Amino acid sequence: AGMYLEHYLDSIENLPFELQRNFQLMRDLDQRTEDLKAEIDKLATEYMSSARSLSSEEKLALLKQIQEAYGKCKEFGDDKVQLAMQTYEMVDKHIRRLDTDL
Amino acid sequence: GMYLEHYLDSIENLPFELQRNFQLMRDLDQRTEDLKAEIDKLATEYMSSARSLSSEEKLALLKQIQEAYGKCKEFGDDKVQLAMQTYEMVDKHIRRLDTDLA
Repeated sequence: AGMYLEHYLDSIENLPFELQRNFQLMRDLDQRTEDLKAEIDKLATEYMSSARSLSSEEKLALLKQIQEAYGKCKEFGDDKVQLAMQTYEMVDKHIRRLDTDL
Repeated sequence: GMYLEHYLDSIENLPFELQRNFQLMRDLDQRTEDLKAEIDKLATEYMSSARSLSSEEKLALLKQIQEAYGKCKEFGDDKVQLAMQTYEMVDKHIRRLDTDLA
């Protein structure tokens, strides 16, 4: 399964093209975490904007927002890590080939 | 990590640890941005010369792309672990503060 695409992507001539492809997916995932991180930063600034006590409901509402943004950040991290692994493995396969050739 | 965990879970330490985690996150982002710039430069290099490249030259360049991606994935694990820790720490407070959960 995934056989034909794999054999096609196996040829080193295709490596720089697939790399560029993966670099774009990454840049896309990066834009999303940059956005979430902007949201967290605004939340942090709200939270930090005063030293006056917050009643438990007002603090709760902030924390849920902060948490939710972090939960989405973590998922995107999962996606970047996977993609990084996959790019790493692709390049590694060619490296092992050159090594045995050398 | 009992004593630190107790510290991380103390109510008064929440704002400090939250902001600290955010800065940890910013540092990690700086590291991956830098690496991605390196990777883009190497890939751009590879793409523009790969037809006339010897095995040695192709290896030296792919090895750098691989190394850079390897570091990126590990910085990626760091961000993931950091987002999860932040998520879980805030979650304790959310459960405590929510009249339903506490």
